[PDB]
Amino acid sequence: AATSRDALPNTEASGPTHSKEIPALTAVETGATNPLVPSDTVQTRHVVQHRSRSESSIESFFARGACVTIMTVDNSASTTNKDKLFAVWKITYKDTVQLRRKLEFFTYSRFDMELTFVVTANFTETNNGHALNQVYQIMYVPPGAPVPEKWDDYTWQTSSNPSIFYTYGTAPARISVPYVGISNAYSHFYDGFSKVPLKDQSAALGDSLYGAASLNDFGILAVRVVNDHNPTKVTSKIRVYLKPKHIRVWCPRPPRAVAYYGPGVDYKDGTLTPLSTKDLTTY
Amino acid sequence: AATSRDALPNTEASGPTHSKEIPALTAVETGATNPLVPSDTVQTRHVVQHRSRSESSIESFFARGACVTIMTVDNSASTTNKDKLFAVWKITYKDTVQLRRKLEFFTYSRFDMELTFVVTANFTETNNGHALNQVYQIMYVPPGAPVPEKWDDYTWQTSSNPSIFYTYGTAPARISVPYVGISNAYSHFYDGFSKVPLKDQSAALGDSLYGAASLNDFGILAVRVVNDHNPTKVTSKIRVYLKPKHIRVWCPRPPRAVAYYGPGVDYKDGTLTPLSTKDLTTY
Amino acid sequence: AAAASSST
Amino acid sequence: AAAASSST
Amino acid sequence: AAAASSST
Amino acid sequence: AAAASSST
Amino acid sequence: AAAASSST
Amino acid sequence: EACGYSDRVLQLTLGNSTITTQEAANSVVAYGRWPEYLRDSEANPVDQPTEPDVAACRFYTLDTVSWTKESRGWWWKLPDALRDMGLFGQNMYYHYLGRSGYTVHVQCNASKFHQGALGVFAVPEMCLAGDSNTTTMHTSYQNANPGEKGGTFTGTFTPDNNQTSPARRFCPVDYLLGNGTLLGNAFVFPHQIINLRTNNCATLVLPYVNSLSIDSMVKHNNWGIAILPLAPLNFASESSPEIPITLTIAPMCCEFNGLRNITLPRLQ
Amino acid sequence: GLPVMNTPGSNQYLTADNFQSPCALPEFDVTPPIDIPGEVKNMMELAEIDTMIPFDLSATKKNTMEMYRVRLSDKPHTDDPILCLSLSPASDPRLSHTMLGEILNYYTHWAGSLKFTFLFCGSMMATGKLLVSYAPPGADPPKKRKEAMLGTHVIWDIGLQSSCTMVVPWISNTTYRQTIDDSFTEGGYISVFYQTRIVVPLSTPREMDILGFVSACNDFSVRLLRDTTHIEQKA
Amino acid sequence: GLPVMNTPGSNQYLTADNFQSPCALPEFDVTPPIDIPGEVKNMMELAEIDTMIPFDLSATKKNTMEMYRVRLSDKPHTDDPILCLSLSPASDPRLSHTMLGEILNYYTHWAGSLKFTFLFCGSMMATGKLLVSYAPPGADPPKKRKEAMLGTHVIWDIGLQSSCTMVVPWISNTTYRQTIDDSFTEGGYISVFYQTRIVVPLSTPREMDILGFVSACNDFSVRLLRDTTHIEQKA
Amino acid sequence: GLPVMNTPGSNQYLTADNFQSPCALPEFDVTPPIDIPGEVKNMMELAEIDTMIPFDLSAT
Amino acid sequence: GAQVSSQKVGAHESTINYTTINYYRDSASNAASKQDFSQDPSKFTEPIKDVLIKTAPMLN
Amino acid sequence: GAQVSSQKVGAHESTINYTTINYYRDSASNAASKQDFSQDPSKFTEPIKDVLIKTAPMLN
Amino acid sequence: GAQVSSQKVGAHESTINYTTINYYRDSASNAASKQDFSQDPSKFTEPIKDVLIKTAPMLN
Ligand SMILES: CCCCCCCCCCCCC/C=C\[C@H](O)[C@H](N)CO
Ligand SMILES: CCCCCCCCCCCCC/C=C\[C@H](O)[C@H](N)CO
Ligand SMILES: *C(=O)CCCCCCCCCCCCC
Ligand SMILES: *C(=O)CCCCCCCCCCCCC
Ligand SMILES: *C(=O)CCCCCCCCCCCCC
Repeated sequence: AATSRDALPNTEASGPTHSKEIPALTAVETGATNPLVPSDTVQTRHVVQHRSRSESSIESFFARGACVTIMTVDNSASTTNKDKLFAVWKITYKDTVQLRRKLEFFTYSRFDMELTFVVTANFTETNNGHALNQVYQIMYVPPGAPVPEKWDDYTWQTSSNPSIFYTYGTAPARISVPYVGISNAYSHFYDGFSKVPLKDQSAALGDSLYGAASLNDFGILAVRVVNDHNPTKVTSKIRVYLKPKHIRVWCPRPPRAVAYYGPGVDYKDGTLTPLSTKDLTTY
Repeated sequence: AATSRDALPNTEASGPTHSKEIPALTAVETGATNPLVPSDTVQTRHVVQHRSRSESSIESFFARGACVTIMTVDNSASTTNKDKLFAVWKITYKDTVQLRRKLEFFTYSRFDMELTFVVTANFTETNNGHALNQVYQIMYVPPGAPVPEKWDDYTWQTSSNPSIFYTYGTAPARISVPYVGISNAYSHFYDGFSKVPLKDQSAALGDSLYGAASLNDFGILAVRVVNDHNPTKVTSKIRVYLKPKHIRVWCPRPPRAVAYYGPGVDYKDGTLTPLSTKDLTTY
Repeated sequence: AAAASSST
Repeated sequence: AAAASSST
Repeated sequence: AAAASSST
Repeated sequence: AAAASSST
Repeated sequence: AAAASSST
Repeated sequence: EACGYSDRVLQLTLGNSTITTQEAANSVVAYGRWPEYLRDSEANPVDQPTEPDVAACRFYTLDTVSWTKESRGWWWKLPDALRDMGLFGQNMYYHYLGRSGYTVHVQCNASKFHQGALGVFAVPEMCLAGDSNTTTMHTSYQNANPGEKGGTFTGTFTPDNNQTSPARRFCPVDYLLGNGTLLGNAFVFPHQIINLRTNNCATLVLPYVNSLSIDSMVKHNNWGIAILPLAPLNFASESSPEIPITLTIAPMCCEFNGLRNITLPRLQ
Repeated sequence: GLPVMNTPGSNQYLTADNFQSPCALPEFDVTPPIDIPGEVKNMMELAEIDTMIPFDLSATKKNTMEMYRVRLSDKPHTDDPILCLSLSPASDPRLSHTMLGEILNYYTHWAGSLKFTFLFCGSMMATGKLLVSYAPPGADPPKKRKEAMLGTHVIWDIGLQSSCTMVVPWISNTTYRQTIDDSFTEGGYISVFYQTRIVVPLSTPREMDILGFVSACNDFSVRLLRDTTHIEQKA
Repeated sequence: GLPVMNTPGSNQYLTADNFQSPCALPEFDVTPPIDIPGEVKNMMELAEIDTMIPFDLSATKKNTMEMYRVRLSDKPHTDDPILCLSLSPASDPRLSHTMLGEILNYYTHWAGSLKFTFLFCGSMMATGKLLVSYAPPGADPPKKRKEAMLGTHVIWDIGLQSSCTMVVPWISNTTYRQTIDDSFTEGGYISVFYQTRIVVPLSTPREMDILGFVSACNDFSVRLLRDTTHIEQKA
Repeated sequence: GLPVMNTPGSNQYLTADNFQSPCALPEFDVTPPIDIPGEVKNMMELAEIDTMIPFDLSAT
Repeated sequence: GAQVSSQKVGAHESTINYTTINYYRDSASNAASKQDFSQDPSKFTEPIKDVLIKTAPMLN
Repeated sequence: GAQVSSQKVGAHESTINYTTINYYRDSASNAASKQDFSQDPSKFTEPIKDVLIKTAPMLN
Repeated sequence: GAQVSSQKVGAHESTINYTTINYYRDSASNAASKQDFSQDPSKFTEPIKDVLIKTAPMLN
């Protein structure tokens, strides 16, 4: 019944002591933390406490859109060696580091996802030509569906895949997604393999990446400029902001202390000395 | 129970007097102000009063967005000696003078804050090139968080800092902020230091600015243009309008009579003669 | 509300 | 609601 | 209002 | 609705 | 309306 | 207890095995959850489970390791460390799916004149870091699963460089818990400390933990047991003291699904 | 979606508006108020407090402590003014920078009765009778006691009660006056005279000062909020 | 359509906002939750857990297992400090990377009482009495037991109960302190001393280690969410 | 007009959306349904029907 | 959750009302109600220990 | 279907409320309510089989 | 005329509802309710004149 925004416990007045109760002495070997409060070791006055833990609840901690990727597309004329540029991104929270670090305070999580898209464009050449307002198509291609090979091939029909058609200059685009895991929770960490190497069968076949589960978790986002190309070249970038809503988390972990090095827990040489010099008896 | 918009007291009819009650005579040495009304010293008629003090209530006095700063950013190509320009502003009400003067009628205050952002841009060169519509990012960096060093470094991910992504040409941006003070009220004036100079310890260490409390009160606003630069250069300005809503104030002060000179009460030479010539017996 | 909303 | 919606 | 708002 | 709409 | 508007 | 009983003296019995201890520092139940069988509401595979009970839910003692002044630490993974342990290992390899909890009993006695402190940590999904700086997530299954003998921490990251034919193994630096986080914070994980002046054992009761109700035990380890010297071994004045550490572990409420022929893993 | 039609005023920013807006720091734990002494609810509360008038803004006395002192003396009776003042609470140089004047320069319009209190700072042995006058606008501004006498006044007798208050009653054609010099809303003339004369014994100072204060009565109000000219930021 | 008027804030994107939005996968069959052990509801739950302090960040000891060990010995009594520490839970190098310190670097403000627990890792034959002190800010930081003694402290007697807890009570002028080094919101000084001395018999080690832990009390809270400086992505 | 504030997602086109829209043929006299045999309500009904497996996909 | 209040009517064309609804959870997001209270100036105009009667001598 | 709740009021100008209405069928579309519950840290701070009394010896 | 229904809640932060109002006269303008019914596959999986008992011989 205690809610995240209820006030914290009042300090109670406490006086001198001379007894056999020994709050201060304990034994951490047990694995427990001594639940002491100030009135246990000093004389306290009475204080009516108003502060609350409202902003440090799990929802409140993650209630922010965070940048997870930048996608680059353009709108130039497809020509024999170079093609009009559409973009493909494998959905993940690990291409950037800030939200990744926050989620990894925990082993497992559950949440609905809110994706917000910020789209910006500019002129790449010291031309003078112009371009009429661009419409962008953001298609979700789930694992198994035909990935697009050309800015204009049949896959962009999206008969079943969800697509967003974004008009440049309008408010940033936004959609919501349910908890889509094939597990009962997302695993921030997976201590295992997706393949059992079998003696009887050749080694090359038995093999797989450490800590990786399905090769293609959540599929990809494919973005394109729907407009046919202008003579003038315009490059656009799509920044994706992710926010976990209605989130639950389990099994706390120590935070990442050294620079991320890849999608796993690996650390690179020369990045392993985080703490700095400070002497034992120096305030 | 009397509300700011209730009508003021009626004038009551009063006639001739010849008595020992002496309303007119008083002694200001006491520190009090004589609470006289016209019927005390002249013969009054009866008047049903309709006027109210509705517009001079504390809320009504401050219920206006006021300009507190102008931030300049641009969108040019970052080159070996000069970089694309993003802006950093330390949040304060003292960079301009008008609202500062109004708040300083009082010693302490409490309020929610409404910030409105007006964004204007223009072409800096006698070019002819163009620029597609710009999106601006306004990030709040609270004291302690990584301040951005480059228009495009990792800090702009904003995983936890609040950011506003503003599209040019749309209605001015606006957000609200609660009372965020680490005190029970904001102090417009602080007669003290943030450091006790200790004999035993060297002077250089004991030192600090007069009237300044935490070196970094409320952190900073960092603004950037999200778009990659055009060949053509565009400069933009962000004007910030501040409005105190749901405000309370304590301990009235005489208003600032001479030009502000810095964040404190200091006054500069040659600005100290405000009043003008006018003879004692000249209407 | 009863009256209020007329219905047809 | 009854009161609340005034009607004329 | 009672009627109205149908609910399911 | 009665309650909920508070009125002043 | 009574039901519905739930209140907390 | 006026009639005798104490925190320091315990008897644990599972199956045909009994453990006694006269110098415990209580017991820990991870996240306050005792091991349990899979509930119908949470069940997923529809076939009748195999439940080995006393045949598999008993105490298996692994190989005794030795603690010295130069030890940096040891690690094990579950169920991997028990893969060859009697009828538990057999039920494990005959089935596609399996789940288990564990009672972990770490044993290390010494004397009133020795000193030192071992941190015993039970880590859910203990993914460790590899030895390579030119490729990631590349430790091999064989290298990742030491079985009963476990692995060890090092005080120094030393990158495998034979690019032609890579070591493909973990390189777990002790102060970073082998995973890029600081050891000082591993206490947020279920744990106990064996401080030689206070106790001679650590006992942890570990529930089945995962994001699935049941999973592949051969592909996936649910728990990591990490033992690190928080305070180094020291005795009287001998420059080279040594004392043994023995690990005894019991599977608890374990059940298996998806019976077929036995899995014969390539473990070398 | 619900059919809607954008009306004029859409997307504009009125600085005097009053709308809701999204909060940038959700669930922030607000520090509660404490009961600080001296809370103010209305700017007019401050206008009701007495503040000292800079009566003598003469060239050598202005912008100095002397400007607050009206010097009197035991000289023989005269019908000439001790001081003359226009009732332009926001614009007259002598009233414009008093706390009342200052608050009035944030508003375009004022209305109500005012009161002037004078404090005698001579010695206890000094005696005297003075006349304090208010003449509603429209005639020759008083220059002699004879004229001044004919309007609203108080004959102040100096004694134990150190000070004397004269109330300037709200007498106006318009319902509100402007906070600027303006003939249509002119307020009249305040002036002070010797009724008899200041008299002192021997061994006593023959010159002394009086001080003056202005404050608003409870029937006073202001409206149409505006920026002041009493501060600026040239560059 | 219904007449509407767009207000300021329209079409903006506040990253801290909280609106509804269309679902891209309608009628998706969501996999239900199971009852995974170890659920967390508030980040402060993690701050209440004890984590080990890297007290010795000296040049040769830092970023190694040694940094966690405070070495003591059976040497004769001295009033000099075993260790000195500033109460800056988020900014002091020794506390900044503890789990408490880490959570505090995602917030701008902190408040509440903290507790330091020390574990003696010497042999059972070793005895000793130590003094653990906390001095609220504003005076000379303690350098001798004599000074340290005058403030908040605990005299720890080494014996069967291996460990000892000292509570640092919330004593502040401000209602919240900043999560950065800052004089206005300075918190004071933690220091440890020998009360008597460590005493061992023969055949026993004369040097040994103590370990220290910090955790938050139930009255502790944090506010104003912010990005941390403890991780970055240079390029 | 009623004060309103456009939120993100405004003016976008999600192909999976579910909104109302104006009808281009108002008051059109719709031809009623008849009771055609073989109605389907869920694609899984079709998955429950037996279909023949091409077991031998050998080259010839 | 609608809140109905009355306007103090200035120039006229029964009481007239207006309606307010709060859309946000945080009270900081709320507009200003302007339904404010007045107090009496005593604490500033007459801060004296002994209550003053205006018809009697301030000093006696 | 409107849902009315109260705001925990920070700086003041009876209880104040705000109103919410869900426009979409999918609960994933819903905003976050922030009406969250707190729990006690026991399972992490005191995961020991035998309940601990802080005034008594942790080890006996 | 508002219509209130309940959402089948997926990942949680009582029953939650959403609200619908039809703005247009033509039912073709209405969004899709998704409140659909399932049927049993019999007419396709077992179109046989004589009811089948799965434990008994299909052919007797
Ligand atoms: C038109 C836009 C549609 C966008 C649809 C996105 C659907 C896919 C959601 C991605 C789910 C990612 C959740 C994050 C990662 C997992 O937590 C970890 N790898 C652990 O399982
Ligand atoms: C995305 C935009 C977020 C903007 C967040 C702004 C939060 C910080 C609010 C600044 C508070 C300033 C209040 C004014 C000053 C203090 O009154 C004086 N120095 C006295 O304490
Ligand atoms: C109390 O509010 C019950 C009556 C609700 C009336 C309709 C409200 C209009 C739409 C409000 C949606 C709120 C947006 C956050
Ligand atoms: C419960 O919701 C009954 C009251 C309805 C109040 C008016 C709702 C405002 C318009 C909502 C339309 C819903 C859009 C999908
Ligand atoms: C049944 O609908 C009675 C309740 C009406 C609630 C308010 C409706 C919101 C505005 C709807 C206008 C319809 C537009 C065609």
